[PDB]
Amino acid sequence: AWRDEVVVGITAPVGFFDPLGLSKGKDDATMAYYREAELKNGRVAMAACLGWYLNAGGVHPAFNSELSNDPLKAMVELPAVGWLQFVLGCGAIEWLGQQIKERPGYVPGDLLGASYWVDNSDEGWVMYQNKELNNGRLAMLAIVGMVYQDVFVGDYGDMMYKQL
Amino acid sequence: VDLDYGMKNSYVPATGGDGGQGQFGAQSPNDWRVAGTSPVGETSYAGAADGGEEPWFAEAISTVSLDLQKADETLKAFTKDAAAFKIEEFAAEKPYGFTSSDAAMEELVGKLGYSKFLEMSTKQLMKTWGT
Amino acid sequence: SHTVKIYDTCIGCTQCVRACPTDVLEMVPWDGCKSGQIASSPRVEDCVGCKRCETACPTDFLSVRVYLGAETTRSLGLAY
Amino acid sequence: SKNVQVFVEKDAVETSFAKWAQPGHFSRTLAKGPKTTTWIWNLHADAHDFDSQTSSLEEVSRKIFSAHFGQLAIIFLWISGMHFHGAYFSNYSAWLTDPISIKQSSQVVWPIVGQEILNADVGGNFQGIQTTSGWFQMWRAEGITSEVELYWTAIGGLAMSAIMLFAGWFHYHKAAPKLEWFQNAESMMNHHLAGLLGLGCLSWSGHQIHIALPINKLLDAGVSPQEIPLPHEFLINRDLMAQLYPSFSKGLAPFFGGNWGEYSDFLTFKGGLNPVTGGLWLSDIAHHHLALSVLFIIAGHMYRTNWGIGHNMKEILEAHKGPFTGEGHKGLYEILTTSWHAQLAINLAMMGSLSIIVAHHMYAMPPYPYLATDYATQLSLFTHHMWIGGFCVVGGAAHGAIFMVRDYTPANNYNNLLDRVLRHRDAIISHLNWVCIFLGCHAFGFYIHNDTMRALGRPQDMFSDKAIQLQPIFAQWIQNIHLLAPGTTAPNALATTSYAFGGDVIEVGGKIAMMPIKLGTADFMVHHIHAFTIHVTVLILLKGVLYARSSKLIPDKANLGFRFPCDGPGRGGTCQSSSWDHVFLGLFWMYNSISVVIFHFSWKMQSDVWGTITPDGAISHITGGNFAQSSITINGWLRDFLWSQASQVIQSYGSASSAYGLIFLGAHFIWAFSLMFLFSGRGYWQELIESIVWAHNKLNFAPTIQPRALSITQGRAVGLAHYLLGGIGTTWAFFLARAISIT
Amino acid sequence: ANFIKPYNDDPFVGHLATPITSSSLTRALLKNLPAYRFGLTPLLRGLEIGLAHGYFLIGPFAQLGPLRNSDIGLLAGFLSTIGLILILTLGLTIYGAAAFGQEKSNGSELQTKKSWDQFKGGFFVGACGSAGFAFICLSSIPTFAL
Amino acid sequence: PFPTFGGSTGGWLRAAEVEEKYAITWTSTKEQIFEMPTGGAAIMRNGENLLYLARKEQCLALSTQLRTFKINDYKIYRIFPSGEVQYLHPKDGVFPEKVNPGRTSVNSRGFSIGKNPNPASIKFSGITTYES
Ligand code: CLA
Ligand code: CLA
Ligand code: CLA
Ligand code: CLA
Ligand SMILES: CC1=C(/C=C/C(C)=C/C=C/C(C)=C/C=C/C=C(C)/C=C/C=C(C)/C=C/C2=C(C)CCCC2(C)C)C(C)(C)CCC1
Ligand SMILES: CC1=C(/C=C/C(C)=C/C=C/C(C)=C/C=C/C=C(C)/C=C/C=C(C)/C=C/C2=C(C)CCCC2(C)C)C(C)(C)CCC1
Repeated sequence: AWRDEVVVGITAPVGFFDPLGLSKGKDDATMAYYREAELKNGRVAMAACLGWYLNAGGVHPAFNSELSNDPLKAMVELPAVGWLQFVLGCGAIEWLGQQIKERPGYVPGDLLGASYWVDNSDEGWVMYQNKELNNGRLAMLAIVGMVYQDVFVGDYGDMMYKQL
Repeated sequence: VDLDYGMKNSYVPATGGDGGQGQFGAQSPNDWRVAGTSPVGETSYAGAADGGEEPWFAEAISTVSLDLQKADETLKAFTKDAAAFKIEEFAAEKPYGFTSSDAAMEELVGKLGYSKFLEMSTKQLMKTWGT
Repeated sequence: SHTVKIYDTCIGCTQCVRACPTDVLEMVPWDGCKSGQIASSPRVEDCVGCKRCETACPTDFLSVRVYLGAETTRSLGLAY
Repeated sequence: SKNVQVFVEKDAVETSFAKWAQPGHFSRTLAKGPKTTTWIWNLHADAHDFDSQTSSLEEVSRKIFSAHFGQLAIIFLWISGMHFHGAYFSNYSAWLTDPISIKQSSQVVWPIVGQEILNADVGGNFQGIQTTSGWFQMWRAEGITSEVELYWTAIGGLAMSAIMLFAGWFHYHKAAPKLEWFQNAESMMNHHLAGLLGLGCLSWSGHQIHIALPINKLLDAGVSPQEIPLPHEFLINRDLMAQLYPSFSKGLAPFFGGNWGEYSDFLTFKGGLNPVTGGLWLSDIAHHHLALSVLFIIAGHMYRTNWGIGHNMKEILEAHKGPFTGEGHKGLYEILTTSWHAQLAINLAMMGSLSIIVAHHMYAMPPYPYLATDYATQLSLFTHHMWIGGFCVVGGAAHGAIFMVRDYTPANNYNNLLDRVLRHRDAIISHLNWVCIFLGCHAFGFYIHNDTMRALGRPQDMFSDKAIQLQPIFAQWIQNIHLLAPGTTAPNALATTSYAFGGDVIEVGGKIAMMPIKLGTADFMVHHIHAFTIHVTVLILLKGVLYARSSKLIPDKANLGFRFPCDGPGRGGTCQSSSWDHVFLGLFWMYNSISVVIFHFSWKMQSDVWGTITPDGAISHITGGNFAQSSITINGWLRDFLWSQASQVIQSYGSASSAYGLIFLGAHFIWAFSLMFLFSGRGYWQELIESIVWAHNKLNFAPTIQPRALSITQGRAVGLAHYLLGGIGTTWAFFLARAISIT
Repeated sequence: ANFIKPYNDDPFVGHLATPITSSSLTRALLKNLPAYRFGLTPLLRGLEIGLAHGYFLIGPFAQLGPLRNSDIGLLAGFLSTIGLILILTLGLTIYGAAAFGQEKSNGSELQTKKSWDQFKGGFFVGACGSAGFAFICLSSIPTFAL
Repeated sequence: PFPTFGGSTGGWLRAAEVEEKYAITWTSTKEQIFEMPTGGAAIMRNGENLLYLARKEQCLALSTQLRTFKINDYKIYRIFPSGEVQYLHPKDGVFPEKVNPGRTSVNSRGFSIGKNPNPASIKFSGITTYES
């Protein structure tokens, strides 16, 4: 049972967190899908966060720094050819990922195949994995917050720590 | 064990400028010029090792090894003549109540193992076989 | 491969057989010298041509001479 | 008791001249006596290899400490001589009054054999050789003013030299420290990082704030050197200082209180270069050293000694281990506390690396008054420190290899970083080989492509700023960042750290001191060539360190040693397979690398920076901007650089620059001479010697020390030595002669 | 945790199992490449490889060649690519002759004379055709603008 | 019975699998760290030990190191691809440096090096002076 075996993701501040019990009757396969989705959504969020921060900061040294510092405006300014490459490239990696998933012994979320060398018995391994998840969870919320600020509040920079 | 397996190679000594096949042969009987890697589910170097899902690193899969038991045999076979010479001399020096060369060998090697037997002087052997 | 020859000027110092990096030389019984031993080259198929043996000989002119010749994988020291 | 204590043995070695009369005493083998000429050479080659002279680390350590005192004594005598020669054989006084016109000179030749021609009419009613070490500028910055002061610093130097020499004798013959004393890294670092560097900086800041700054302000204003008050006067009369810097009036009260702002008069962050002298503002330099001093002193309190608080380096090193690196940095502490060679490796590499950095930072940000306009001194210093650096870096690699062959112990290094490195050496070397080939083919190919195209009448197909262009975009970007920094990322600064990044043209005396240096296609091409040269050097040197103990070819290389000629003619040939030989080959590549770098500096500067500017804005560079379209082809370097800029040396005869011409020729000769040692072998020479000896014997006489030919290894060494001397010597003269004229 | 282990658990083979050498990503990519994929016939293996290599080769010649600025530059680029393909094909032919010999038996083993010949043929067709496809594509480049 | 080693990129290659291979064996009384010719450090086992190498010299080099540990029971073998094994060293059970009765002389010339024939004399013969 996923609930009886899962070790990564359960941390100190709240322990197992399922207030709405969205995983009570789910089978191992569904739960595996959830974990994979969680990690992917989180990892993409972390990356997006870094991208937004750099652009907002003004460090966008491409196209002669022609594009706007506002991340959301810049996307509109980007030629479609750029976007197409992005989607297609990510799609390619997705295909390869599917191949890895099919291979026996797949651990949800592992694309490097670290299972070959390390298992969850190692506490260091589980801990580092937890850090990825925790930071990813935070990043997900952050990217959603930042977009709100840029689209509604009207700012695309830090309004929290900016005041030294 | 074919003690001549190595000697039976394709090497042909030249007239002048070559030491020869020496004692254990100059070259491997097999030819190193084999092919490269092959697609999954295929073999290339004759009795090669299947690379499984990683044919690219098939050459790193060992198939040639040494059996410890077999190792003992090769030691005995290649050193048979030496043992013969040793026991023969022991026999020549009027062994005490001698029996048969082979019998003596077994008795002398029962004790002092075999390696020790090969490295012992006839005098030491006679002292050992005084009994 | 290479050719190693021993001459009558040998004194059975055993230094050559103790220097070979590939066990090509041996000490065999002999009566021409006080030591009662002479060197032999039973396994020249493993000579790499180092000439360390020659460097160890104490005789006026080397009693052990290595003449380089045909080259094989063993003589060319190829691990690949 | 205490972890850190002083242990010294009294009267360890008797002082006598007996051993002096017994050459070769240090070695067991050499001590027996000379039988062939090889003994003589070996005596000199094994003189300072203490590890082979004794088997006790304590003894080796003791010798090193004392030997170092000896070097310090020599250095002090050297500095002393320079100051003396600047007091009795120089035109400093005249130069001080008119720095722009009079030329620096501190060496005079005796009037023997027409050599007097070498005494040039430098200026100030003085005739001598124009020196290029930059002593005058340094002395002015210190505030010397007089030549009496130079004499006294010379006397101090002599005294210091003697003290050091005594110290060497004392700490080897009368009070020799024991090994336990030497093995106290934490204490040594605490003392050296807080006392040697921290207190040193603070002391210097004191001199700069109380003596140099005030005097230099007066000098720049126009006050005659004779009218400037003596140094002691400034130290005593605070009122005088208050006039110049109106904050000394407040005294040290602001300092003890937190109001450090009041001292903004002399401690500043102006940036840029002083318009009058063309050098960094001394006020900034004073704040620099003061700030550095605080940092160093604080850092000196990081390691444990005898009071509990602090860090133990062993613990820090062992804790830093990861998933991909096994046991991590375990075992390194013992190595660096039980092997002098290992320590020298790291220290020597870093020292050389620093010299190279000094060269770059000292031209972009001229540190001394009236140095930038003196093109000769600028070029001399850059090249000098570039070279010192290269040699030291290669030396570090050499001693690193000596460690692997002599001190490495498999037992103490299991699954540590070192072990794991030696376990994938094939991968490292293989990849580096490829990187070198990639860079070399692409980088040099650009030049060959361009040459072919220009020769075939197809200039539109060249990799040039006027055709296919390869712009250094990344570097151009960083330059802009640094240019706009003042007032933004560096709010309290007032100007760019260097005008090279951008800004205006600073001119002193009608000559350009600094100007924005731009980067284009040619710069891209040359920079990548520098990468290729450095990378290849690393390949040879690293291969030597990694494959020092063993290889697939010679599995027992370790037993053979660090410096063996070969293993034999077998295995297809094993010539030059020792680690020493790798260093031998590495030096040749280091020569190439540095040569290209110094040439880049010389042509770029004389073409895009140095020159004269009119009262109005008209900049005339020395060579005329030829670097952009001429340095993109090899023919360009041969014609627009070597052939054209060598017109000075070749036409120096009959002038005070005649010496450079003679040396230019002499160096070429020595370079060629070396090629006979590098291409030939001992066999031919030994046989020739036999015939020569026959002649001497035929006349009933011959040396008992039988004449023998130089060893294989020595042959290579002699060749490399002459090769390096000749090559560097040639450029030395070329540069100096050209520079004298351009200045 | 150790991410580097002896390959195939043989401590004495000259290879190591690093993340780069043996990761799910590397294994997956290499397994499905035309060269090592399972089921592909010698001809098809060559075809896929050729189709891939021909498409990217027309670029360098077309945009940086002697007649790049000429109106017939793309045509010239195509011809140049075909020439390079011919040189490479000669190499493949010669390699096969030396490595495999003159008469074969196993069959369906990329490492035999017959299979190699089929592989070579596929490469030529695929490469030349792929280059042609690029010519057609580069003739008119889409701006993907609405 | 393999000694404890973590692997290296300096091990054997294809030749070991298609042409020829070597193997050394020895017995130890304690677990100690030794340096392997391939590069790196390994820990021998308390008892029998077996290691594979690509060259005879590499094997004999290790034997030298073993002698330092006071181990003199080493044996070297050559394993061909088909599985055939040849015992190579100590060949007759007695180390070569020690005269063992029963060994015959080979490649011996009964005269000083200076008594070899002149090259011209053996011209168009195919033999060399040192083999003449
Ligand atoms: C001008 C003289 C010269 C030249 C060209 C070289 C060239 C080289 N040396 Mg070398 N060397 C020299 C003098 C020279 N050496 C001397 C005097 C010494 C004595 C100290 C050494 C000692 C030495 C050592 C010890 C090492 C080298 C290494 C190298 C190689 C660096 C890798 C590289 O860039 O490949 C590129 C080579 C080129 C020549 C670039 C130009 C070639 C064109 C422009 C590129 C495209 C050509 C293309 C491949 C084929 C065209 C086809 C058609 C022409 C037929 C390279 C082969 C290192 C090495 O092998 O590591 C890789 C190394 O370790 N050298
Ligand atoms: C992609 C979204 C996503 C997904 C699929 C999961 C999935 C999972 N989380 Mg999780 N988590 C997320 C985001 C996500 N998380 C975020 C952003 C946080 C930070 C608050 C957390 C914090 C968190 C903790 C602290 C723990 C988990 C745990 C778990 C696992 C068991 C709980 C469970 O079944 O949840 C089922 C969840 C889903 C099926 C999907 C989530 C439901 C969606 C998102 C509805 C949207 C609701 C939300 C309000 C949308 C608005 C967001 C924003 C606009 C305000 C499960 C694999 C537990 C665990 O690891 O145990 C093994 C655990 O202890 N999560
Ligand atoms: C780095 C140190 C250094 C160097 C390179 C020079 C170099 C020079 N100095 Mg100088 N000098 C120095 C330090 C130095 N000095 C110091 C520290 C002082 C203060 C004492 C002086 C004081 C000084 C004066 C006062 C004069 C020079 C002069 C000169 C020039 C002529 C040198 C000379 O006498 O030639 C000729 C050399 C000799 C006469 C010495 C004889 C050669 C001896 C006998 C050989 C050595 C014997 C050997 C070591 C035996 C070994 C025994 C064993 C116990 C070791 C020359 C350019 C002269 C000059 O420029 O005049 C215009 C001059 O007048 N110097
Ligand atoms: C901090 C500097 C430093 C120190 C303390 C040492 C110390 C040592 N090195 Mg080392 N080394 C260094 C820098 C240093 N090195 C650098 C920078 C390099 C790179 C070039 C080397 C390269 C190197 C090699 C390759 C070797 C050493 C060796 C040694 C050891 C014995 C030295 C010896 O034989 O003495 C005797 C010293 C000499 C014979 C030098 C005399 C000077 C010669 C003749 C050149 C003079 C050139 C001169 C300036 C030109 C004048 C021109 C004029 C005539 C016109 C010793 C531990 C050797 C060893 O066995 O280590 C264990 C060894 O093989 N080192
Ligand atoms: C040039 C030269 C030289 C040099 C000289 C000099 C360098 C002089 C000077 C000297 C000096 C002039 C020194 C000084 C010093 C000082 C100092 C070093 C200071 C210190 C300080 C302190 C110690 C403080 C302390 C404290 C504090 C911290 C605060 C509180 C109080 C107290 C007191 C506690 C010589 C001749 C050698 C040689 C040649 C060259
Ligand atoms: C960086 C990277 C990557 C990669 C990339 C690449 C490398 C790409 C390539 C690509 C390519 C390189 C592609 C190719 C393509 C090709 C094609 C598309 C072709 C086609 C052809 C056709 C279609 C046909 C032809 C023909 C024939 C066959 C013959 C007859 C005629 C014709 C014409 C019909 C990715 C993103 C993954 C990810 C990340 C990393």
